Amino acid sequence: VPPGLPSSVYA
Amino acid sequence: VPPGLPSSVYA
Amino acid sequence: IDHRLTDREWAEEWKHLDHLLNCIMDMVEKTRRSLTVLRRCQEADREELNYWIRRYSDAE
Amino acid sequence: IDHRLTDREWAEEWKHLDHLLNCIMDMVEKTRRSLTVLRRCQEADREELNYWIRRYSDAE
Repeated sequence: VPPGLPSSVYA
Repeated sequence: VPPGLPSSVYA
Repeated sequence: IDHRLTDREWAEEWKHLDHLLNCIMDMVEKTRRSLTVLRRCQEADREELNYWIRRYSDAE
Repeated sequence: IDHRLTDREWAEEWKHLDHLLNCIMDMVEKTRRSLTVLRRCQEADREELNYWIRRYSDAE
């Protein structure tokens, strides 16, 4: 999967 | 201390 | 790096966007209410200013 | 009931308002970027569709 998706934003 | 101030919002 | 997401991955991405936006609203809304109280504080300051001005002018 | 803040307390509230507002900026901005990547996923799905249309019509 690529690096910067909406998930990955933690929160 | 008045409840609900700007602090008190956590984050 | 494969940009071909899968149905499950797609739904994740979408629902995660939803969540991000909801957090933002929640932060803004809590912030908003917060100012309701901050203002009552500012106002308390005025009452006190007014208080002293009154207290000062009542004793010549 | 007593809404008169001290100087220290005021500074904290202003400072925290600022922090909240920055947390908001930060989520939004990260979200902005994220969409940039999400779009690449959308567009990649389209390149894949073209591949299949092509593939189909070149065996027709």
